[PDB]
Amino acid sequence: MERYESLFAQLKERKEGAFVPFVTLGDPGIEQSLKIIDTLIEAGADALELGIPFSDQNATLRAFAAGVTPAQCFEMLALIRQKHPTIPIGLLMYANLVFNKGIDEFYAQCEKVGVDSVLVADVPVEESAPFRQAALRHNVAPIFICPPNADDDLLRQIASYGRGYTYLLSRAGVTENRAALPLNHLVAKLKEYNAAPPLQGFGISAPDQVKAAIDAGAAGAISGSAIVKIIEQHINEPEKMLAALKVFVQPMKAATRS
Repeated sequence: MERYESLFAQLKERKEGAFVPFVTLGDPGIEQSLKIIDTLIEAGADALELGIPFSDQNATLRAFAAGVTPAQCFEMLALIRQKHPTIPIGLLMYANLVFNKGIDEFYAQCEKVGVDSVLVADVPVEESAPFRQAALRHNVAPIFICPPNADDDLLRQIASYGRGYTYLLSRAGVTENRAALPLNHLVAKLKEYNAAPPLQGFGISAPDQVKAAIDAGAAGAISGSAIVKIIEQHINEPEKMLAALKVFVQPMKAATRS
């Protein structure tokens, strides 16, 4: 019962970084989204970063209310867990949905469907207590974003608070008084303070970029835009969309090996 931990030990032993693709659950549809995720895994994904969309009695237009509901998202999440029992599953989201459902209740449902971690992107690390507590109470790993221009205090806070993995923001992600430092420095400090293994994210869409992150010491990499662009390119060709996704994922994953 430590999916990230188990995963990172297996990867390290094999001298490999982790490739973590990101997709928004339900895009472009529920059935196709599940197939997209299976193809990602079959192609070499070590863990998943899944976005959970949110936007809210009396209807108006089908296009207004349009969207996959949060209940449908957890349902999906449970099927994914059922088909792939050991793959680390992490959610990426904003707080409103968490606030909507209720803090404790939201993490309680993450634990029921087998979600391993949660990154509420818009929550400052200083105002994270209610989220951390809910996370640990339901055996979910609370995730924090480490900015590349973080001072030593923030690095320490993130190191003692995070579990599972630390989300390391690339230099391209910033923007502004303290300069954005090189990945190598941050990786070294995080290790120094015993932070959870770092996964780098933002702007990483090519094999050479993934290789550079792992050579700099990152435990892995995350990528989203390239997958979004592939979906849109074959939005009308579902099967062709899958083949094209497998073609993108293999080189990215290969680049994590040495």
